Amino acid sequence: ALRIDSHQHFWRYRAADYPWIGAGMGVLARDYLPDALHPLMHAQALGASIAVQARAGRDETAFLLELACDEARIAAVVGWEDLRAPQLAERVAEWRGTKLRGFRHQLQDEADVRAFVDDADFARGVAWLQANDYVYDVLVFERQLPDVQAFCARHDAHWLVLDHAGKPALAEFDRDDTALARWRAALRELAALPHVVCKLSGLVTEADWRRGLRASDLRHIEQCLDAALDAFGPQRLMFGSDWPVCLLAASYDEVASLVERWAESRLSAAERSALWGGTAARCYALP
Ligand SMILES: [Zn+2]
Ligand SMILES: [Zn+2]
Ligand SMILES: [Zn+2]
Ligand SMILES: [Zn+2]
Repeated sequence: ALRIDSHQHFWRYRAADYPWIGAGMGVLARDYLPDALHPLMHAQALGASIAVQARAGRDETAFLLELACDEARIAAVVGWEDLRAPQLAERVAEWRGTKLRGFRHQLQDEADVRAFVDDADFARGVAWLQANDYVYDVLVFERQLPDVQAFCARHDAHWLVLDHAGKPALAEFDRDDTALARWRAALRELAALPHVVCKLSGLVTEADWRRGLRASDLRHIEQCLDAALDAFGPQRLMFGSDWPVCLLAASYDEVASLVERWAESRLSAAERSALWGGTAARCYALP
């Protein structure tokens, strides 16, 4: 039974190359490389991780695959390509033989997510990915979930992974008594598709981390974990740390422990084994 952190990032920091790292995120404005990640996974008895593109550009893919090439603690890479380019097939061929297992576009930052995913060229690209057993990670804000519903139903030839449980507006749960229900309804609509699975990661950072995580935030996160479990089922949940991004809000140990405590309560031993690497292993085709 593999134990896998299914979602983390690496980078040599350069401000202009990571526009999403902005004011007040000083902790991220430095290098994070596999050597810093190792002890963190060691403490959680995690054996290997999956490195996910942290910026747009083929060079990010090159970078991650270089880090990964001969490092056993990196089991796969989720890269970046322009999926709308007709040259997509020839460019991906450059990564043949490698640990590349999937792709991700930062849909959340698009101005018209729905127009973007429904685009005929992008659609053609995602269809090619699926025809070739590449996973596609879906990264959207909670409000954008209905915008990708038709896109996820359409692309059903291979696994789609919903990143960060679709980012519930955790900071709003006490101001907005519709926030949890709205997201749960959309989550359920996606989870009804058998080829879509869910990453349980990136939750601490949807809370109001600038003020500091509080006990109420942890309770809301458990409500989201419970809703994810109900909608997806225990065999379609995948742990990820979202390190180093999670450091805005919590330590790696804190991120794993809150999932661990929740899992000991809700899941059987075999289901925990799925959560902690079994599901990532089968969906990303890990050895
Ligand atoms: Zn070790
Ligand atoms: Zn190599
Ligand atoms: Zn296939
Ligand atoms: Zn991430």
